[PDB]
Amino acid sequence: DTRTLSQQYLDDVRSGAIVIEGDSAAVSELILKRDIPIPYSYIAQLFATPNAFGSGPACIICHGSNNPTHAYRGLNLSTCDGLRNGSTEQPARAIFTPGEDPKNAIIGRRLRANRMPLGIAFNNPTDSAPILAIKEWILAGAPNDEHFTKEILPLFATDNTFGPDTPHCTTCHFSNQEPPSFHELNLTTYEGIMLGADSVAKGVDNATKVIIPGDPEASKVFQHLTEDRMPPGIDPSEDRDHPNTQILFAWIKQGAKCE
Amino acid sequence: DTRTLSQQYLDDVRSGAIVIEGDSAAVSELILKRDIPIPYSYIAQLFATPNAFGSGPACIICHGSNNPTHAYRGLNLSTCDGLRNGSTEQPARAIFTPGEDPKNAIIGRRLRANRMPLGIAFNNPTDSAPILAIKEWILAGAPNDEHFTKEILPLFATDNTFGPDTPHCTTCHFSNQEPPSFHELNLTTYEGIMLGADSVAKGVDNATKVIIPGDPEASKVFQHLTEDRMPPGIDPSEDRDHPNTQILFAWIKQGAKCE
Amino acid sequence: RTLSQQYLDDVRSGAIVIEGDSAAVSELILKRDIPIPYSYIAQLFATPNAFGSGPACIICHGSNNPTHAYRGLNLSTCDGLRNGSTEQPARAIFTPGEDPKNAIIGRRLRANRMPLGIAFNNPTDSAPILAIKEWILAGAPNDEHFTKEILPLFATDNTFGPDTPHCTTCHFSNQEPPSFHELNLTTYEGIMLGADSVAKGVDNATKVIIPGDPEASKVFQHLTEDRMPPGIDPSEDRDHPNTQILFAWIKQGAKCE
Ligand code: HEC
Ligand code: HEC
Ligand code: HEC
Ligand code: HEC
Ligand code: HEC
Ligand code: HEC
Ligand SMILES: [Cu+2]
Repeated sequence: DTRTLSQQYLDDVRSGAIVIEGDSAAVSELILKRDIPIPYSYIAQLFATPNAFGSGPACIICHGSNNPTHAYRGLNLSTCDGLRNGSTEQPARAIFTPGEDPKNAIIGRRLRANRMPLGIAFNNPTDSAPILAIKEWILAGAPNDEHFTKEILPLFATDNTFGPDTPHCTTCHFSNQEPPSFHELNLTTYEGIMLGADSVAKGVDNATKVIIPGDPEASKVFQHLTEDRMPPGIDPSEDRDHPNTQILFAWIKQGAKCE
Repeated sequence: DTRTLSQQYLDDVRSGAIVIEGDSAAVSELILKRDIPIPYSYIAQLFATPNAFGSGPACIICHGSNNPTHAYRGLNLSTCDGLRNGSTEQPARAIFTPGEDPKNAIIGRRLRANRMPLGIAFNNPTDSAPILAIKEWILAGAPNDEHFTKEILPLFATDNTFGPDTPHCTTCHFSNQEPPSFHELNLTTYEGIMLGADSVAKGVDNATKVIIPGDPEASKVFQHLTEDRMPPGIDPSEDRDHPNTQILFAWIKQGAKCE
Repeated sequence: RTLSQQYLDDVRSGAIVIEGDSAAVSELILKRDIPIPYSYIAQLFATPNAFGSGPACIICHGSNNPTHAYRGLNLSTCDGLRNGSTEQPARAIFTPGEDPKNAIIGRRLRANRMPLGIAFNNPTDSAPILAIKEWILAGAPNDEHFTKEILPLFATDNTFGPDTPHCTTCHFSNQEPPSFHELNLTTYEGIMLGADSVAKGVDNATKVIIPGDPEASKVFQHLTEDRMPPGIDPSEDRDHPNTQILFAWIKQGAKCE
């Protein structure tokens, strides 16, 4: 306001306006809430340092060029224009959009979204028959037909469908009750699937839909089935809301500026 | 005098001159004792990296500019001259002096000194009424009068004085013997407060004076009451003598050179 | 085929195998020979705990000036790395394009000083060590002098430092447990046979004594070389991913790109 950070701070401690709820309160209340500008120099350091978002190798080792024989997906995370360009190998695509919330863009999911069924190792195929079966079903408008009930619905209910020694989805997702069904997602019936997640904990018409008929690419189910969290092999129990993840998101929302 | 580092090393393992007590033996005995020059590049990396002096966000996020609307206190820790300039927002002040021991300068206190009462959260006011009373009392020459006995002395003995759900000072500071009273500081009486800390182990007057009559700014009591340890929210039990802190001090003592 | 293409082909083949937390590095970075950029390597020597607990390498090895850097060794620059130690006795710490596993840089990162746990403030030139060095120089014979004066050094407590166990505590047979690296130091034949004799053939065994040459002898190396950074705890991972990436870079030519 022409007001200094210090002044807003001193006013905020009087007010009681700052609330400390968790280990990441410094980041949450003083950095994100105050919209402090994030320098690209810090962002560069995140992609270059190991364990920057949770245990594993530095992103730039495997994604350090727009050459597809030196870097996976022709994705260059080591430069500001590279980040903005995204994957250059066909099918080429951006991994976020400057100025927009990246939480559910490709970069957001790769940092925060555990592959399903939870715990499955990255060396299991993401193009397997069951996955492609679901992809096609979603494409066909995700109908509730004979075919679905017979050939698709049991994929969520059978052990070892997407890899050896893996539990059926409905082990963890079988009701809309807060525990024991995670995210209150119920994958036992057609209706449970199209209802989506968190319908009890949030609005029933603010429920997180997991199937988007006509669109496999935007379907949380298909995304979770096909996207390995980064860096590859990162354990599921690693914090999905790492402060560096949040500082990264802030930088993107601020324009992904090379300044 | 004229020996190489290696030569002094080989001499000292023979002498028994090198002594090992803690994980930081490498640092204390081989780096600090030999005044190995610290490169600014390393120092820069310390303020730019999360957890560099203990758990928390990187300094340069909150202190990355001399613009007080982009950086707390207009303090720029991200450049060498920025470090040398210190806080630029009024009241502007240096946080250290090149060539001088920074242990008890503002930079040293912010890294090593836990705010009191120990454990208190940073969203409590540092200018509250009790703090101003104590400050006033110190300004007036810290007399042992009626006002002190009635209005100041009990501030060290009452729960929740400096914030909600905080223990009274005399919980941990009530005698001059090493356990159970921390740093042998006794705040139950006037004489104990003016005697200070560390009176048995180094003193009784090689003791750390904690009240400097006439000068609240230099008084450890007032400092510990008003200064939050950095980064904000850092847990008190985090090492106060982190090797990176010591390396930082070394760099400052060596002239704070920009290479 | 591209990296992505070799990857997707490899997951279908069953070609990728996962054994440890460090699976990503071994199978996706080392096995596909992704080029390692010097900029990353630089950051390794400049960051504390990069290869395991301890100060950043460049603090102690940050110049070719021996009053500013141990051994006049500069790890902070690419030409510095290739140069190695400049203080007499000057020597390179690796050779570009060759596996550095057993070069000086490799031993200082992976080889715990022996006997395991001995502190770095113990002399690496003590009488027992010179005795062993001399015995190796003389061709490592199995004579009277060896049996009476050398062999017992490996079976006696507090030989190489105060409160240190006899070597044969951990090295007395050729099986993975209980004898580490299948090394048997109780007999002449055991010492000359070496390590890894079961896991490799008996004629692919890793020799730990190289007669005539102490500098190249694994026994003498372990007795005299402190793992870096000084004071690093022995139980620290000897196969740190950063160590492996470093080795990859060196093998790739140690390019200043
Ligand atoms: C080598 C072990 C890698 C490390 C280190 C990182 N990633 Fe990764 N990434 C890797 C693979 C094998 C793949 C899949 C390639 C394929 O063709 O299927 C990916 C993919 C991504 C993507 C998606 C790109 C797209 O166009 O959809 C992203 C956004 C991504 N990786 C990000 C990322 C991050 C943030 C990393 C550091 C935490 C990281 N990668 C490291 C292999 C490796
Ligand atoms: C227990 C080991 C589970 C198995 C088996 C499956 N899922 Fe899962 N899922 C689980 C948890 C703990 C979470 C929360 C997110 C996290 O990583 O902790 C999830 C989340 C999902 C979601 C997203 C819900 C949302 O609100 O966005 C989806 C769409 C999902 N899971 C789908 C899914 C599928 C298709 C499964 C069979 C392959 C499956 N889950 C199994 C725990 C577990
Ligand atoms: C945001 C979460 C911050 C982080 C990261 C760091 N600091 Fe900080 N600092 C922050 C605030 C809100 C304040 C108080 C402002 C006020 O008006 O009271 C401070 C204060 C300091 C100071 C004191 C400057 C002075 O003039 O007295 C110093 C020297 C300081 N901080 C240093 C510092 C260090 C070393 C950090 C990394 C360990 C660090 N800061 C991070 C907020 C935040
Ligand atoms: C127990 C939770 C404590 C409470 C209550 C108070 N203090 Fe404390 N103090 C405590 C410890 C463990 C230490 C050592 C430093 C550290 O953080 O580990 C201290 C130190 C001080 C000092 C410094 C003495 C010195 O040698 O510099 C002072 C001046 C001090 N404490 C003052 C103080 C005040 C004013 C308190 C009530 C508001 C108070 N302490 C409470 C532990 C505890
Ligand atoms: C100070 C605590 C040091 C740290 C940090 C690192 N090293 Fe070190 N190094 C140190 C000493 C005292 C010595 C012995 C010198 C002598 O005269 O005996 C060494 C030696 C080495 C060597 C050997 C060079 C040679 O000519 O044989 C190497 C290759 C080495 N150190 C590497 C190294 C690495 C990789 C480090 C970071 C993990 C590192 N050193 C840090 C002191 C210190
Ligand atoms: C138990 C505390 C041990 C004592 C006593 C000795 N060694 Fe050791 N050794 C031990 C381990 C766990 C290992 C694995 C590698 C590592 O650095 O941790 C080793 C290895 C060796 C080797 C290397 C063989 C190879 O790499 O192929 C040698 C040559 C060796 N040890 C020799 C040795 C000597 C001379 C000892 C007495 C001074 C000694 N060892 C004692 C565990 C233990
Ligand atoms: Cu305004």
